[PDB]
Amino acid sequence: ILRDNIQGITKPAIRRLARRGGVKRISGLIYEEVRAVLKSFLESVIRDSVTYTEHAKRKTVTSLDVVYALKRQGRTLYGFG
Amino acid sequence: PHRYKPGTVALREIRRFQKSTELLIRKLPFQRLVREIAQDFKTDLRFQSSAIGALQESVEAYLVSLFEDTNLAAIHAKRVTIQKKDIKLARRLRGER
Amino acid sequence: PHRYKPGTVALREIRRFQKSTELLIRKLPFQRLVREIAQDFKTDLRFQSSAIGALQESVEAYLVSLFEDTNLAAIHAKRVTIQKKDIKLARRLRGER
Amino acid sequence: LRSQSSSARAGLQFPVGRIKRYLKRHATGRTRVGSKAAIYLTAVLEYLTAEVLELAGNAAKDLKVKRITPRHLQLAIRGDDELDSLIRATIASGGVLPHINKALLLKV
Amino acid sequence: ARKETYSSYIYKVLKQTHPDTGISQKSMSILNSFVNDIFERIATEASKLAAYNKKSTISAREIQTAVRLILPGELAKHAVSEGTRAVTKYSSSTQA
Amino acid sequence: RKETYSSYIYKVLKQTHPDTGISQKSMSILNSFVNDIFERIATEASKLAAYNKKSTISAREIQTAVRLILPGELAKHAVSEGTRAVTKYSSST
Amino acid sequence: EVARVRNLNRIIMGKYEIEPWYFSPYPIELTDEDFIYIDDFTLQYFGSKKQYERYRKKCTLRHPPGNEIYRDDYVSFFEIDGRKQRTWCRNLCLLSKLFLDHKTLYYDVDPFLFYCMTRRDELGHHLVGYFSKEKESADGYNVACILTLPQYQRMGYGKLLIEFSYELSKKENKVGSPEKPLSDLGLLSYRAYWSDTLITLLVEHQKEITIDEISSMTSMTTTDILHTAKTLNILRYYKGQHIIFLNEDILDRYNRLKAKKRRTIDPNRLIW
Repeated sequence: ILRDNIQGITKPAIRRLARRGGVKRISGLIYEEVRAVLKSFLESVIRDSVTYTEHAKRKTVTSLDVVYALKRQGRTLYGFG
Repeated sequence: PHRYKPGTVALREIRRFQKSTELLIRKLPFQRLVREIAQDFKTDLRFQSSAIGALQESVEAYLVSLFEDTNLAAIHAKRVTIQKKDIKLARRLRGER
Repeated sequence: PHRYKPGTVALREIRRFQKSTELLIRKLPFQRLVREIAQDFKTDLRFQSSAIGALQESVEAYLVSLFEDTNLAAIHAKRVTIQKKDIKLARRLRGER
Repeated sequence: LRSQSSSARAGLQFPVGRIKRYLKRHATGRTRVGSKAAIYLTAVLEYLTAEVLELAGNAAKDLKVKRITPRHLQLAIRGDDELDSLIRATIASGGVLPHINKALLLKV
Repeated sequence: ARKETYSSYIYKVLKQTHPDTGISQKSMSILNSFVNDIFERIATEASKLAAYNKKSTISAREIQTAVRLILPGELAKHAVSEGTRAVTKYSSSTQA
Repeated sequence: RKETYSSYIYKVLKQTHPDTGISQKSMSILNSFVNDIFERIATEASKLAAYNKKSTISAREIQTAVRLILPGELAKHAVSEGTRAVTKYSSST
Repeated sequence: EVARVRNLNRIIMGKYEIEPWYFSPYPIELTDEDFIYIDDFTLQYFGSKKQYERYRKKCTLRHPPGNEIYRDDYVSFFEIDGRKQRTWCRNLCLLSKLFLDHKTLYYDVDPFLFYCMTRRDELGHHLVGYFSKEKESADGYNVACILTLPQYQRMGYGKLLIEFSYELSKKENKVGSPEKPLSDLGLLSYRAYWSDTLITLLVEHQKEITIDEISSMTSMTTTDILHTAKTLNILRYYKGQHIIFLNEDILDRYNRLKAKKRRTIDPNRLIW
């Protein structure tokens, strides 16, 4: 099945995910702009993800190719495959 | 039922998570997230588990970087909450796009 | 006598730099200073002159990037001048060591 | 009328011997097709144009006839379409765009 | 006393896009530095992804991929339109 | 090709203190940095010996590569044993 | 070769002659009648004339039946609950495929709750505006095209139906688009649509605000705002959605906000 639903309503995970670094008391309204910044970052990594896949000419995705893309956007999340 | 002052309990939960290194966002939530952002601009394609795991690894690392230096920008203004103008000043100092 | 506010040098000097893109820093003292910092690692170096032009507008570009970000980081915090915490937060967000 | 493949066998305007040379000077392995590669002439044509057309844009804005460098930096910061193509944009004696902020003016 | 130069084709294409203007020497050097470094990064990642695909010869599909992944979307749709159009033109290599 | 470095990583970790163990998953991290800073010193060595248009790549350009990217302290003791081991190949005939 | 032939007789709504637009897969009985005599009340059709008075002796329904959402001082606004109101969707869809080319009854046309727009007098309603959507997020597509009775166009019914859709975009905060290919009056009308929202988008500030905000209060983002910037004549703005500027222009039709732009609807509506 393939139907569009809204996973932009991700989860309120940032009230533990901003609990990864030294976020003090939070005071909110960050949910929509943390939503905006992570949607920008995921769309940035996913369009060159699928770009190598059409240069891969097979309709899966993979990890060595995702780290190829991930360093070519500069934000090289190093070390997984 | 005795529970004393809030706020330094924020500090022990601070040290509680950053001792640990568990992958902090939830799995099938990012699964449906990355499918339903990928399927639209380019058509129906398939994923692999290690690749998607690594790409939310990228998502975590990038956004934890941006909120820690957002915290530094917030405490510039002598203030302890987190508010939006800190966030967009952080995004702008970080090289707008 | 005609006189108008100390602190209202702002907009006329804004246009007064902004129309022209000529190189701000005065040349041969800047030659002397780059010669002096270079002179204490390795001997007998010369400069080519357009190399001096290159490193001159390199320091011009990097300085205008610096205090453009300290300008809006100063206005980040309801402040009218730049001060030392502003440049220190710039040198937090620089990312280059 | 002429028996000479006159180097624009697509009809473009950049030197293709230079393109064969630049492809065999990036030159990693050993066999690299220099015949197909006019599809990179077309990209260096497209952004010849994607700078010189906004050269022609700001050519009116300064009332010149001779194109120069500060107008080149105002065109290098035409827009977000072309900031990002040259992420570090600083060209020599380029100056900066005119910008006051909304902060300092308060009718004082 | 012998140097490859870029400026010639540059000024003829400048005069054909826009008819009636003039150029300048340091502005000539800034746009020829621009054209060779944009070639530089397309070439580097072209060799890089024709390396990591485990395929042996550089190809037009490979560099259409390359130009898609390096430049943003507005000039992506431009550059792919005249990529296909240029290969339509030089592919059409007939007697007439 | 199927080809890694992790065995030579393991021999290195043994010619440390041999008391520890290579972990299950950090050897992928070790593989990824050894090949990526391998590849990037290869890139810069390529074009830095290409700017003088000299055909091979050899000693002078490699020690200038492995000084001109990596920062100060580990660079200079790195190039110290660089000269050491390259003489130590030539130490015999 | 088959599905676009002008097949019917003509349209004669009571005493008012309207010639058609295009095909629909007819029972040829309606072509065999020389009329399309529609009903002035609830819009039904059959194979005779003097059975147009069995409802005239039977009439207890004289408007579309379901949820009348709004009437202003001028016209009523409406939604058909057409899951099991396929019966009103009957004469909706037959009139539509008299006048709506691009989709076809190859599926059956249930799956949205269709938006209608009439006007009662004391004698009752008359359909003066209509179209549909689907549920959500097909291709964006807030702006969906027009239906109107064929005799009171060229004055602003399309303006009123699109501001209807604009408010219900505002109370859904969802961003969409017009139809992709074309609509006949729809092109220059939609130029007018973003034009008058554009004059209400550059007048109210006197300064310059960021452009996602002016992509906000009319809910048309970066696929519309570019031809707002360029297809009124040329408004050179240092292109970029980081900021562009706005400037003084002729403002001449802004100096005529008195004719055919004099009335609108306050946001008083129900949601879904």
